[PDB]
Amino acid sequence: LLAPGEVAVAGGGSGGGSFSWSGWRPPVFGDFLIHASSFNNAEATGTPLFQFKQSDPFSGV
Amino acid sequence: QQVNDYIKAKVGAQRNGTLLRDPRTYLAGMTNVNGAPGLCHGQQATCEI
Amino acid sequence: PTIAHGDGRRPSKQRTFIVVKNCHKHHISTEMELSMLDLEILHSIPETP
Repeated sequence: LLAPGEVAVAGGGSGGGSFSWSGWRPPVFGDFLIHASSFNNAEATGTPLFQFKQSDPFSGV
Repeated sequence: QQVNDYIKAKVGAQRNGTLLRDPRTYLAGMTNVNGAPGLCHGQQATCEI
Repeated sequence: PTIAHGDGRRPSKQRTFIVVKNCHKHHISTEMELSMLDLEILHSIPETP
């Protein structure tokens, strides 16, 4: 888990192994703070999401 | 219009109008200088008629 | 259980009560940050003091 590169690799990084392992890039995530009534929980984990750019400054939600 | 401006002036409305939702929503930099400078008793309790 | 009365009242027969109880699922998490110099150095062999 404590790898020097960007992907975790076997052995604990003892050997460099694959320089770029099979060309695998880790995903990037995004956190959002939603008004719970604005988003129905029953949506399955597959739905593509769209963010409206609120036009008020320094908001947090 | 000038009936509306006459009422709002003599009634004391439109004050403290800078910040609306509770301040935990806003991240930082919210000055809110306009509403008040300091309180000697505590949270303003809203009475209603 | 019950009690036998000498009145003419209707008898509550042998009664059985069933009650179910369900679990509650709880979750917890935290996050850390590690600089890449530390992860990178941890592996390299030191040479000079």
